[PDB]
Amino acid sequence: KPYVLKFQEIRPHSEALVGGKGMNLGACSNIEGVHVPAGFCLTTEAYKRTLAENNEFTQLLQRLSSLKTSDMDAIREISETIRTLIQHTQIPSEIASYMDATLLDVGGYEMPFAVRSSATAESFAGQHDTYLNIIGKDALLQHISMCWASLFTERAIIYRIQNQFDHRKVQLAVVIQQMISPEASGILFTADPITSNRKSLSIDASFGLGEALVSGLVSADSYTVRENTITNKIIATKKLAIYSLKEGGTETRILEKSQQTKQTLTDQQIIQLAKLGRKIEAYFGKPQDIEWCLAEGAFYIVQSRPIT
Repeated sequence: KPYVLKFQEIRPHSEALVGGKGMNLGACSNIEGVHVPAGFCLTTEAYKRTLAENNEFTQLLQRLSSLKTSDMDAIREISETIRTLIQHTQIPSEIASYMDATLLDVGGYEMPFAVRSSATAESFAGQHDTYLNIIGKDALLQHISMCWASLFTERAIIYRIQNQFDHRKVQLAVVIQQMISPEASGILFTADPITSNRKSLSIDASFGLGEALVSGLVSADSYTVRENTITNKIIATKKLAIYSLKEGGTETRILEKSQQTKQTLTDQQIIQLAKLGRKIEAYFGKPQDIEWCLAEGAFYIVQSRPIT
């Protein structure tokens, strides 16, 4: 029914409606805290109401399942067309208004948002778009539309025919977070990722935005924690780190290099983030994949997954 939901407010099964990522985030929102970046979660019924329930589009969609994997030179143009259509389609005022509603508490288009595609299927399908540091309403009405549009790239349209997913059922729910500015960023596996064994928690940790480490453009320390003790640290030479431009976009800075070799997290912050990553582990029961960041001395959970 709803178009937007606030993370704390949402309950299971919000997955049908808010996607896997939004599901996990809301779930995270609950322990408290375990603070989670403020935001909301635009629902699949925006996709449905916006593109769901349209006519150039639906027949276009139909034209597609008259497809094959081997009609190549066509689904290219065709893809371009669906895509342009998703772009050239306005988001109704009402949905647009409900955004402003919940958004004006946290609040306003004051802060810059992260716009993350949020899949239903809790690989190469286009349900992973992340878009950073988007400022103001008009601009995220645009990216919201770009996330939806990603679903109809040739690669995503290839991957869906290959695994016989059907497009008429493709829905995309967009998660919007207000981004805070990081002292540090990182990942945390609550399980040796190679051997699958639990008792060693692994943290990665750099300066600047989290996306830059996840996307692997940047170097990062590597601490290991085993029942409340630091069993290993690896301080990396962090030459680069990425930050968000007030004007907009992101910039890649070169670190002072005195701090290039500064241990990112304090041994005490390390044990701190350890418990946190393991408090979170408790609730899901199974082992997690925790993007995080460190603002003002607070640890926020940006995402949580499960492994594999």
